[PDB]
Amino acid sequence: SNAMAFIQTDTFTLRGYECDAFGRMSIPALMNLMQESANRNAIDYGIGIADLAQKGVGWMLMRFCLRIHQYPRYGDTIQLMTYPTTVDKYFIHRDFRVLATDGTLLADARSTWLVFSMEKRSMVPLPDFIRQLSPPANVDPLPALPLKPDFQTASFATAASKSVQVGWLNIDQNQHVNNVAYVQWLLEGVDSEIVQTREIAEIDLVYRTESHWHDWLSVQSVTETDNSVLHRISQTESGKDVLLARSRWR
Amino acid sequence: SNAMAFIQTDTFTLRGYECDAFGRMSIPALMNLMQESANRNAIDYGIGIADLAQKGVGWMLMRFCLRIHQYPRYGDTIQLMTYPTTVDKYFIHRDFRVLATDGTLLADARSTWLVFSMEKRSMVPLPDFIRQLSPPANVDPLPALPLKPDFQTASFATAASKSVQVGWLNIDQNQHVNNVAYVQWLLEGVDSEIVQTREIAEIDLVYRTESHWHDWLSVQSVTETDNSVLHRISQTESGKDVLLARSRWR
Ligand SMILES: [Cl-]
Ligand SMILES: [Cl-]
Repeated sequence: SNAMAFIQTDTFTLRGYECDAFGRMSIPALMNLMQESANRNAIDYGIGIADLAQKGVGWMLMRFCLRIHQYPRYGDTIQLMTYPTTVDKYFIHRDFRVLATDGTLLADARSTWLVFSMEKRSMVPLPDFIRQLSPPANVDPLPALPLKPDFQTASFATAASKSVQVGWLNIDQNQHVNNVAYVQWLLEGVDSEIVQTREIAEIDLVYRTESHWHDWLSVQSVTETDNSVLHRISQTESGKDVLLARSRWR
Repeated sequence: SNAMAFIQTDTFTLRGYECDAFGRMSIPALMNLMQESANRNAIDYGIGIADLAQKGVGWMLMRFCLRIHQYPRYGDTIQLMTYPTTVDKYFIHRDFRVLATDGTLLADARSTWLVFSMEKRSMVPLPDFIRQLSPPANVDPLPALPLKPDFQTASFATAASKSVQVGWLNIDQNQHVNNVAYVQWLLEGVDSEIVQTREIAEIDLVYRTESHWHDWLSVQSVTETDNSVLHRISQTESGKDVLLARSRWR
């Protein structure tokens, strides 16, 4: 009755508002589309958000690393593909590839997801009905994504904090803060000089604590190298980390 | 070589992130799509943003009133149509209609646009090549949109101000603040109680001053009636108005 494995593949024509002040596809727009394609793929596998919710569990995004080889532009048509590559005790690993009409690999992403128990309020082994899934054959998996990158430990002790509040518009239809909201805050926090003169080549994301509607957060960053920046978003009150990241610029 | 008139018509399948915390299509997403369809229509007419820029003039959105008869939801397919209805000395009037697969009119919008001279830095009579355009025959124009609504004059003297800053993400690929950014700020400013218990039936927008990257703005609102709110966004420094609006809720 259902196929054994699924490669989600979607064609999107870029809208004007999906492009930044330079005419390049914005990273939040891309990531939002990636999350949509990943959701459609999960549904085909019977591991969609609703499938999990109805068994009392939910997905959490832990790691996400997006590499932009070449930015598409207004009215370009792009092909977004996504699928699981491997499934282990606690994690599913999901790849994304974005192709130009050209065939050029415009962008790729790797991601790591865990399952949270709604009873236990904590990570649990992936239930059997998720362990059992077959990733698709005949795709070439992107390189491994380190679970705990070294920048996780970096100090932001002297980095100035900028305050932001979780708004209504940042809440998705699953009643959670959209993980893209954090990337938007992080991007707004980047030095004007860098924004005006460089583009992101890669953004590597480590998600820690969940935030809620109305939470106050602090956004920080530190120059790491001539073309890389580290970023931290944390709860202003508790001081708990919500997002840690590295951006590489070119 | 080109047709005499154009009805822009596009079919969009709603993505998850285009829906709010209640699963209803968000107004910013709809308005962004409307602006995209209006841009594609203008290009067919030879009055697109670039067409004007290359003659040293530009469009400004003055009035926009969106009525949502029924909110579409995730994965619904909607049909967005737009066209000019009339052209007069200074203004073009543009209608939008949004249809469900059903045929239901989900939403409509009316809008009024003027032409700004880049030499004069002020509104000018529409150039001949815009005056001459033929709106499409065989469409039923929505009711007239008052140029200067009475709420324009309302006092916000005692309404508390909330401070917001124009960010990089609010700048469009035409290097202007996206007019949707103001609606997002206005929406974030609405009483939590209202957001949690009502939906917008109509939002009526009057655009005044242009803002720029990094401008500080103040967001205010006042209860007008049991199901209506007035909103004001202004430049915190100069105190000049940027947006005045009425929302009706149901
Ligand atoms: Cl590292
Ligand atoms: Cl009025």
